[PDB]
Amino acid sequence: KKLKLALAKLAPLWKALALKLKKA
Repeated sequence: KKLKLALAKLAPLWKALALKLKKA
């Protein structure tokens, strides 16, 4: 919990790269 979910909060990096991963 207090090391990963507290890192970048919503982890924007894993949301931006997930955009393409969600497509192709």
